[PDB]
Amino acid sequence: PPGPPGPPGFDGRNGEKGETGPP
Amino acid sequence: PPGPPGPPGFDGRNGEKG
Amino acid sequence: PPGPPGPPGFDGRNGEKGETGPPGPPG
Repeated sequence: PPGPPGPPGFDGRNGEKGETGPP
Repeated sequence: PPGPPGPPGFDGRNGEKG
Repeated sequence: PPGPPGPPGFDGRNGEKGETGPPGPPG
């Protein structure tokens, strides 16, 4: 019989800080 | 037979606005 | 017997870099 579903994937890394605004 | 694939992870959260 | 579990799910992609902030107030 078919087995059960595989383990869930991991979520991706959070994107990196937005860049500073200019003066 | 081996089961179906695990579900995909979610894409990462976006970066905070500057 | 009923089969073993499936393969690991794929991982999500990296998140996008955030928005550049706006320019500062005049001096």
